[PDB]
Amino acid sequence: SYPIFTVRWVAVHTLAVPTIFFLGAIAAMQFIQR
Amino acid sequence: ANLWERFCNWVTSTDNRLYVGWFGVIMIPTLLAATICFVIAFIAAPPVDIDGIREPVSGSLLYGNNIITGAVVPSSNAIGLHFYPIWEAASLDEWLYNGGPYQLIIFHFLLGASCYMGRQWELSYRLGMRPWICVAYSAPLASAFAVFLIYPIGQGSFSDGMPLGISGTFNFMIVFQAEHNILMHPFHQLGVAGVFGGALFCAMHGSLVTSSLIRETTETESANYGYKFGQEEETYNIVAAHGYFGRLIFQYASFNNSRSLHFFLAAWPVVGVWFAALGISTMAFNLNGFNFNHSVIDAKGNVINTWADIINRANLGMEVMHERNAHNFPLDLA
Amino acid sequence: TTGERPFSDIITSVRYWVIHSITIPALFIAGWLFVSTGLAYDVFGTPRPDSYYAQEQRSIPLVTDRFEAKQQVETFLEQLK
Amino acid sequence: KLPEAYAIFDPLVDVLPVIPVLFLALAFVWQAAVGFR
Amino acid sequence: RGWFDILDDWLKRDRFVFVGWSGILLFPCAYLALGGWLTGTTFVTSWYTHGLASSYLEGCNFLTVAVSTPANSMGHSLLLLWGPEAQGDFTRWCQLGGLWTFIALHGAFGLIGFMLRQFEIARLVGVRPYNAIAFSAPIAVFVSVFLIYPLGQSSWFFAPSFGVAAIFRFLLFFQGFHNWTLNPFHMMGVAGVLGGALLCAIHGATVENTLFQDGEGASTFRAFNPTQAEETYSMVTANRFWSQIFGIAFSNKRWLHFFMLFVPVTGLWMSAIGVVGLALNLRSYDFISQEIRAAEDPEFETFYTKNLLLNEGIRAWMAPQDQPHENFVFPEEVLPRGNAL
Amino acid sequence: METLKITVYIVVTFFVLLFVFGFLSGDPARNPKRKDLE
Amino acid sequence: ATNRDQESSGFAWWAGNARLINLSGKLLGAHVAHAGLIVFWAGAMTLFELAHFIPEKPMYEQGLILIPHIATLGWGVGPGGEVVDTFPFFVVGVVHLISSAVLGFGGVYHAIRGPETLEEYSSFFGYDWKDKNKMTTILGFHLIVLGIGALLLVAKAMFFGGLYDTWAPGGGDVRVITNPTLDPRVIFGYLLKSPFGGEGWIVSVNNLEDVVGGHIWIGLICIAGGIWHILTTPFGWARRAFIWSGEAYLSYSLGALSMMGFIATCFVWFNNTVYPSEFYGPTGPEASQAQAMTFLIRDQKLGANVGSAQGPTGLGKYLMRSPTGEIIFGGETMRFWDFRGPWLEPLRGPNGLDLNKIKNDIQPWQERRAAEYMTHAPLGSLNSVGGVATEINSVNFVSPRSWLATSHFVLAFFFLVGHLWHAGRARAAAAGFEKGIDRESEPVLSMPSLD
Amino acid sequence: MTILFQLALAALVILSFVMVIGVPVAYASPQDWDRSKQLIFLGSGLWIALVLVVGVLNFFVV
Amino acid sequence: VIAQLTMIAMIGIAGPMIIFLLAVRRGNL
Ligand code: CLA
Ligand code: CLA
Ligand code: CLA
Ligand code: CLA
Ligand SMILES: CC1=C(/C=C/C(C)=C/C=C/C(C)=C/C=C/C=C(C)/C=C/C=C(C)/C=C/C2=C(C)CCCC2(C)C)C(C)(C)CCC1
Ligand SMILES: CC1=C(/C=C/C(C)=C/C=C/C(C)=C/C=C/C=C(C)/C=C/C=C(C)/C=C/C2=C(C)CCCC2(C)C)C(C)(C)CCC1
Ligand SMILES: CC1=C(/C=C/C(C)=C/C=C/C(C)=C/C=C/C=C(C)/C=C/C=C(C)/C=C/C2=C(C)CCCC2(C)C)C(C)(C)CCC1
Ligand SMILES: CC1=C(/C=C/C(C)=C/C=C/C(C)=C/C=C/C=C(C)/C=C/C=C(C)/C=C/C2=C(C)CCCC2(C)C)C(C)(C)CCC1
Ligand SMILES: CCCCCCCCCCCCO[C@@H]1O[C@H](CO)[C@@H](O[C@H]2O[C@H](CO)[C@@H](O)[C@H](O)[C@H]2O)[C@H](O)[C@H]1O
Ligand SMILES: CCCCCCCCCCCCO[C@@H]1O[C@H](CO)[C@@H](O[C@H]2O[C@H](CO)[C@@H](O)[C@H](O)[C@H]2O)[C@H](O)[C@H]1O
Ligand code: OEX
Ligand SMILES: [Cl-]
Repeated sequence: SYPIFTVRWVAVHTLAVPTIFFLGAIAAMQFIQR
Repeated sequence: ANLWERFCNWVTSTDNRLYVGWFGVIMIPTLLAATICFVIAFIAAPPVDIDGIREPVSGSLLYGNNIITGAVVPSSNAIGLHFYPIWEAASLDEWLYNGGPYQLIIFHFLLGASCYMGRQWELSYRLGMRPWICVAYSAPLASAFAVFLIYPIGQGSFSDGMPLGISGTFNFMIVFQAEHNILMHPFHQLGVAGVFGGALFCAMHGSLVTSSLIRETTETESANYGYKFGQEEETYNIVAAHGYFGRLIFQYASFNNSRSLHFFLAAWPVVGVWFAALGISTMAFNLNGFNFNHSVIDAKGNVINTWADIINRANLGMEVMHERNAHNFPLDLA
Repeated sequence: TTGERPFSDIITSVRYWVIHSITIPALFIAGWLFVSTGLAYDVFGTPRPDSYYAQEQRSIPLVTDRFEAKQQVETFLEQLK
Repeated sequence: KLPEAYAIFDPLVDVLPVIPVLFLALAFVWQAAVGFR
Repeated sequence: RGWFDILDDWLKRDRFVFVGWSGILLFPCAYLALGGWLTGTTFVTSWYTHGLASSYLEGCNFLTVAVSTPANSMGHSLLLLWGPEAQGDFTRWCQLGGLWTFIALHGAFGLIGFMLRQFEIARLVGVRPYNAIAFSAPIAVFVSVFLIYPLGQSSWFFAPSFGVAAIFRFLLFFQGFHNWTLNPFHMMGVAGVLGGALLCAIHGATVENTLFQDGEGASTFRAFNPTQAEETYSMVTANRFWSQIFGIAFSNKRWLHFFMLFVPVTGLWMSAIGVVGLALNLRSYDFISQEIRAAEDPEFETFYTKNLLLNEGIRAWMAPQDQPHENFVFPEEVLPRGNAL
Repeated sequence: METLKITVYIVVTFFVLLFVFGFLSGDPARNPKRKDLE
Repeated sequence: ATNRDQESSGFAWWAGNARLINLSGKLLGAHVAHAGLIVFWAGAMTLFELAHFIPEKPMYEQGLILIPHIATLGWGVGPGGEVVDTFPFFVVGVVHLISSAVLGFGGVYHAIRGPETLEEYSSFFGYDWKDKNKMTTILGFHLIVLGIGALLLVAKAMFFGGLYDTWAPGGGDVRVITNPTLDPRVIFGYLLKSPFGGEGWIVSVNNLEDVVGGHIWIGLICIAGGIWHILTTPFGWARRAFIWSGEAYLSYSLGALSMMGFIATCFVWFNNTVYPSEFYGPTGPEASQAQAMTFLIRDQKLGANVGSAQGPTGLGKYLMRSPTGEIIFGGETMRFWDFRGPWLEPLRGPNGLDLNKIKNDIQPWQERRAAEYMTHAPLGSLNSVGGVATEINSVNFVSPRSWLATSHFVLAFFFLVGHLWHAGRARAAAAGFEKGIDRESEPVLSMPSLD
Repeated sequence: MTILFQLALAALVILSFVMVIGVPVAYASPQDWDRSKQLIFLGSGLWIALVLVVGVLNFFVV
Repeated sequence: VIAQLTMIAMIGIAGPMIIFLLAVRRGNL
């Protein structure tokens, strides 16, 4: 009754995918020592 | 009715061109005194020894100032937080040398503006209104208190209160940045969000209502004539405005409810400015902006500068130069 | 409405979470490894803590020539032995 | 420091002062559970 | 009904996120500017352009990360990835500050995109385009500060860097070097922003406190219907209240809302004019009469002369690290300082 | 100065008293609706 | 579920506690549970502080605010404020924490299990807000409780070890108060002092005899008043002056607490008697003065005649006159000459700082104390980098005086705002237009035009 | 004696956790209020008891 | 440093757990 892959879907993921990847990175960075 | 009853009825009358009221009974003379003293001082007051080091600063027009440079100059550091009314001076000449006008003006003004807030409550009550306009006004008022009273209390001297002048205001700001790194303080940042945001939403609301004005006029007349004072019908189509803005971003980012929307318009700048006031009022007790000076260090231990460290260099310039003859010992502790 | 499924529906559906209880951690871990493997440094040319200066140097490797800037940076990096 | 006997509870002690804050958050969990009616 | 018209059909579908013809410009440029800022602040240094760490990767926080401007030696190079400086090398490009011009330019075109969006949607919905018109002030500010100002100066280096603390530095630089607070165009800007904030506050509060009782709830938000014909608050009561409180009051709603557009938009436009002046160092730095008097008379002091001393401190103490390409060495003995400090 | 001080003290006391007695003079009742608030 | 949605209660979820106004049982629950929260934080925070406590470091170097309160009461400390036994701190913490379980138990019970209204259950515990008699009675009970509390302070001070006295002869020490000040001229004398510089209103209280006597007075006053309000009902003029409703009472109390918060801010910022600097760190004035002292000492050691040393401005570099002639420290600290402290007072003579005493009588402990206080001035960043805003990272320090003053200014402010909110609303609700203007009876429409 | 102390204190903490979750759940539960009420009485008595025991044993381990 | 996180996990879940248990048992939320 509803579509899955829409313009909205694309927009959402172009933001959400990098955001989660980036947050993984920044998380890792918290354990970097000089 | 007896004389006092009549008097009360007049004071609290809803028919006076300007509402008086009981708060107004205090407001009117204090604001008049503050105003008169301020105008006379701004035009004609002699130089004032703001920092208590016999180094008088000229604030008035007749003594070499223009509109931009002129000021009523804060009272002497020698006075500190002591109460210095006219009758504490040996003479008007002493009084003027020591910055008496400043204290008279800011005290009468702070009282008067407080009563202004109260008066907003009072008239709202007499007119059968809801009461919280005065709560909105509490934000600019709190700010005024912050820079004229609280910061002086915390630092121990009205000589550190904001000057009553344009350039003097800028002086207060720069020294404040030197001594508190206010730009890196989250309450000042919230204040900036408050006034930038207030401006944004002001423009936004203005433009959205103006965009959806219902056609009531011809092209050779002002659209404003399409609204008549006291008409019961709303003058713009909020469904059309919402259709627009909801499509500009997405639908659930936009307000369909005018009450909700206007409440937002009130709350954002008011809360932001509340935090600006609290920022000044707490840096008053030297809880300062974030300090990330030399926070980043390499493997050997070399300092790697960030933009915070550049900020620090600028602040250092301000610190070492301000009040250049007032400090005798290495730490500026107030 | 505009034809898409309500987010309330989606994020509270079981299937959504079957998908994303895999895809969100996977992405998170990918970014994590992007840092922990050191790849980030090399993709973006960012100094590691021991690569801002050679051991006895105290002069910033500031780029000063527009058109041979690339070579200047390369030289600066070689200068870390 | 706590008396030696209680030292084993040091982590717990480090966490206790924040508990009041949790109550505030709990009020919201609860409201979400009744749909903010 | 050929391909152009079919495309127009699809572009203008009433979906969750409206696209439009303007979307073709807007979404890629806005996405690349936001993404560039996040990429840069997360991963990218400013060692080779400023001698600064500027990323989460290097240990900066939200307040101190930035995408920093290129080195002064780059001049006003577009600094394209395929340009003669980076020559296609992504890593060197990042090291040379390519992301700064990347973000500023994609950002500029994104802002064009957004304002076009405002026109397009206004046209499609049947409203007057005053929202776009109002958005001209953000445009003027962005273009004067991020493009015109550095173009007037030696290089992109002296544009604002994209970061919180970086912007704070931009402010302090403008005080120390331009005496920007003294500028009447900035002052008009301030009047417009603070006045805008005031109008926002007072209008919101006034509407909320002259509401008609249109329901039985003590929480009064539900007693409104978007489709209702009636004003939801009393303009007559509002008018009497403010007339008796402040002496004057709006009586015309249309004028009220136009005015709310007018104040902050005009303020921002004026500030823009000032910054265009500062691009050429055409400052409101001094009052000549002040300086003549003060030079001849060592007892003459005003808040204007006080602030110039502050500026002189800022310049001397910040220039060597803020302007590393100049290779400033200011021996201790020449640094301006008051007693003790 | 002493005359000035006495004068101001008398003035301020006058107005302050006006304020206090004013608000004591049945103020809740001075509204357009429900007046019986005692 | 009575009154637990917007439709039935009139109040939205975000104003949900307003649904409690006429449900005395549940409201009792909310209050007792909240008291539980307060007691809980007291105990938990104390235990946290104690676990993080290194006894040979100054308290104020360790971000402590509660242990200083316990120590001021005489518990756990000796001469100079040295920690001699932490166990009392431990007891205060444990006992508060244990008590919060009881309070939380009663609160949860009354809030979701007990009678939702108390009036049908008990005429004693039930109440109507409009019932002036009952309201003044409950007010009376609580006044009696407060008086009892103040008397507990008195009893601690006079019969159970005494208090920490920073002014104690021979150095700060715990001292039993045996001759509290009972003279009303002195006690209320404080109340009639100017709040301005060199006066400081009640904030200026500078000896424990005055503090103790003050609490004796306040205790008797509160008990008497409480009995009074149990036995009487508001007089006519009072009836005509006030709004009589729950929200009105709340607004009055909010105003009161705002005022108290401001007062406390000033208290912790200026006063070093009930906030001993040994425990709380030096005041702002104190640290500035201490810097002046420190360099007077250094330079005089080097051979300087500090009495005759003319500074750059023409004023004394080390010493100058106050506007009334007293000899005071020079430099910016001229603003702080009203400061008084146990380490500085021995240098003070009848005309202020005494040059002979300065030249011959300064002890090493005075140099030490001045150096300590100068270097622990209440200045520091939000992330607790000690010092002026331009200082580099190194010292982890923000004074407890700063924490306490700033926190309570913020709270006092928002409580003033809350007072305006709930007072205005109580007025509007009592008059009956809190929900908006009646369209068919819009008051302004019946008023003559302004012009 | 130390074993007794740490026993009683661990018990106190656990019981505390159990009560923290169980008392509001019970209070707001439709069914089984009688046995629950009994158990709240029991848990309360045992809680008070454990506090008194830990309190006394404190002075024989510190 | 593990026990601190474990503890705050137990306490921090203790809150939502009450709500959940009551919601399941259709209690008087
Ligand atoms: C200190 C903060 C505080 C306190 C003490 C209260 C108290 C109360 N609120 Mg309010 N409320 C608050 C903050 C608070 N609230 C906040 C921040 C919001 C906004 C989110 C609200 C929004 C709100 C609304 C909309 C409503 C209330 C209502 C209530 C009352 C009934 C609650 C109920 O029946 O739910 C039932 C809840 C449950 C069955 C879940 C369990 C709840 C218990 C108390 C958890 C106890 C946990 C604790 C650790 C147990 C320790 C046990 C140990 C001692 C043995 C109660 C007196 C209601 C009311 O007024 O009714 C007349 C109501 O409708 N509140
Ligand atoms: C009277 C209140 C008060 C004061 C003066 C202090 C002071 C202190 N605390 Mg304590 N504490 C408090 C309450 C207070 N705390 C509360 C409520 C808790 C439970 C959360 C704690 C739990 C606690 C722990 C676990 C620790 C401290 C520590 C400290 C010290 C370091 C503080 C710091 O770095 O803050 C950092 C500053 C912030 C986090 C900024 C807070 C700003 C708030 C959020 C703004 C709020 C504004 C307003 C209320 C919002 C209203 C909304 C508006 C729209 C109306 C300092 C002495 C530390 C210490 O050194 O112990 C030895 C430490 O480890 N405190
Ligand atoms: C503090 C405010 C407060 C108030 C006004 C009430 C009032 C009430 N409670 Mg509640 N309750 C409270 C706190 C309060 N309680 C606390 C802290 C707990 C946890 C122990 C409870 C747990 C509780 C239960 C389980 C029940 C009640 C019940 C009642 C009702 C019957 C009272 C009675 O007849 O006792 C008679 C009075 C006495 C036997 C004398 C009491 C002796 C006291 C406790 C000695 C200590 C006094 C001293 C001042 C304490 C200082 C504490 C302070 C330092 C924090 C009454 C409405 C009953 C009810 O609602 O029935 C439907 C009921 O079953 N309460
Ligand atoms: C929690 C504390 C508290 C509260 C809320 C109340 C509340 C009340 N009292 Mg009670 N009272 C109390 C404690 C309290 N009392 C104590 C401890 C005593 C013994 C001293 C009394 C002795 C007492 C008597 C003899 C009477 C009351 C009365 C009243 C009622 C009217 C009071 C009024 O209009 O005040 C408003 C205050 C005024 C109108 C005073 C004049 C206004 C000036 C301008 C105030 C300026 C103060 C200034 C701002 C404060 C700064 C510090 C100052 C020292 C310089 C009201 C219900 C009256 C009543 O109706 O009894 C049945 C009454 O006749 N009380
Ligand atoms: C540049 C470039 C590009 C692009 C890229 C991109 C597009 C990217 C993107 C990226 C992204 C897109 C990213 C993102 C990220 C995100 C993040 C990182 C986030 C974070 C967050 C947070 C942290 C949060 C916070 C908060 C807030 C905000 C509020 C609330 C609260 C809190 C605190 C939670 C290309 C390739 C074309 C080319 C080359 C160059
Ligand atoms: C009503 C309500 C509410 C609220 C509630 C509350 C607020 C509650 C509280 C409660 C409480 C307030 C509780 C408390 C508790 C406590 C406890 C439970 C404790 C315990 C303790 C212990 C167990 C101890 C131990 C120890 C010892 C003894 C020694 C030392 C160490 C230690 C610590 C280990 C809400 C909002 C949610 C909503 C709904 C309604
Ligand atoms: C402990 C102590 C002490 C003492 C203290 C005391 C003895 C206090 C007292 C206090 C007091 C004795 C207070 C009082 C207060 C009062 C008030 C705060 C008032 C208020 C009022 C009002 C608020 C009113 C209002 C109104 C008006 C004005 C008009 C008509 C209407 C009405 C009613 C609304 C001392 C310092 C020695 C030392 C330290 C310790
Ligand atoms: C002392 C003690 C104790 C006690 C404890 C307690 C008392 C606890 C409680 C606890 C609690 C009380 C908890 C709570 C928690 C809560 C939470 C965790 C929440 C969260 C929330 C959130 C996350 C939210 C979210 C949201 C929503 C829901 C909606 C709106 C939006 C938002 C997103 C905001 C014990 C037993 C251990 C024993 C030992 C000692
Ligand atoms: C919804 C939010 C979910 C957030 C989840 C967060 C999970 C956090 C798990 C913490 C695990 C810590 O695990 C941590 O791993 C890193 C490697 O990456 C190790 O770190 C190691 O690598 C770095 C360089 O990358 C060195 O500079 C460091 O000195 C070295 O110890 C730490 O020794 C280890 O402590
Ligand atoms: C330093 C501050 C001074 C503190 C003084 C404290 C005094 C405490 C007792 C106050 C007595 C109040 O007395 C108060 O004044 C006069 C007396 O004719 C009355 O007078 C008023 O009555 C009605 C009330 O509806 C008003 O409409 C009318 O304008 C006016 O005549 C007030 O209704 C009465 O309540
Ligand atoms: O007075 Mn105005 O400014 Ca507050 O710091 Mn110190 O003192 Mn002065 O020096 Mn920096
Ligand atoms: Cl000095």
